[PDB]
Amino acid sequence: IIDGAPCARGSHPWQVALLSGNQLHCGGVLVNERWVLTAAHCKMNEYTVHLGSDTLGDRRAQRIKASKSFRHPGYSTQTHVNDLMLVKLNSQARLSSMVKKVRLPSRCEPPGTTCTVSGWGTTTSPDVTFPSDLMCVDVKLISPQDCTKVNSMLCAGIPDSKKNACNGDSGGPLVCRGTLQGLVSWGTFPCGQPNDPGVYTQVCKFTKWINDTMKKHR
Ligand SMILES: COc1ccc(CCNC(=O)[C@@H]2CCCN2C(=O)NCc2cccc3ccccc23)cc1
Repeated sequence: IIDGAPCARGSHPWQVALLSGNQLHCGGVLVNERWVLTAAHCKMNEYTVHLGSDTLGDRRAQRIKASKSFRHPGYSTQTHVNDLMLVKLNSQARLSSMVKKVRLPSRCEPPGTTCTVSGWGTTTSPDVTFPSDLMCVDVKLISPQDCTKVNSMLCAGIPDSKKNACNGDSGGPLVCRGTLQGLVSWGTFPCGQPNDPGVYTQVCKFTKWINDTMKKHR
C-alpha cells in the first residue's frame, strides 16, 4: 500500500495473507471456515494462509496449508478480466474476534464512494519495502469508463494523490460501507504516481460464481 497508515488493530479480521512458505505473495479475504477469496494472478501450486493478526509472522497468528485453488474460468493474463480465485483451506479456520468471515456485497457501490484498501504489499516503489503491519488507505471508486488504463472492474484513487495499492497487495480487499466491493488486481509500475488509479475486480458482479464454486467443491 502506498501513502497509507497502519490499519487500526483488529479492524480487519477477515483479511488473510497468502504466503509462499513464509514469504508474502498476495492478500485475500476469508469467505468462510474453508475458503479464501483472492486474485487469479495469485495462483500457486499450494499456499500457506495467514489469518488472525495484523502482523505477518506473529506467533499468535493462524497458519493453514491450502493445496487446492480454483480460478474464475474467464481469467485473462493479458487483460486482467475475471481476476479472482477461490483457495480451499486444507483444515478449517478457527473463528474468533480476530478471524471473521467477510461480508460479501448484495449491491454494487457506485463511483464516488469512499472505500478502504488494505494489504501487506510494498510501501515504496520501485524499491520494495514490505511492512510487517497491515496497512490501510482510503480511496474513492472510479468507474472503468473514467479509468484510462482499463464491466466487472473498478478503479480507485484520490485526485492528485499517490494513494494506491502495489506489489504484494493483489487479492486483498477494497471495502466500502462495511462490504467487500473489490479485490486488488493491477496497476502501473512503478507504483504511487498521482492520478494513476489502481484496478480492482468488482466483487458484486461475481456473487453466483463465488457461491457456486464453493458448493461444487465441498
Ligand atoms: C523480494 O521481492 C519481491 C517479493 C515478492 C514479490 C511478489 C509480490 N506479490 C505480487 O506482486 C502479487 C502476485 C500477483 C500480482 N501481485 C500483485 O501484488 N499485483 C498488484 C500490483 C502490482 C504492481 C503494481 C500495482 C499497482 C497498483 C495496484 C496493484 C499493483 C515481488 C518482489
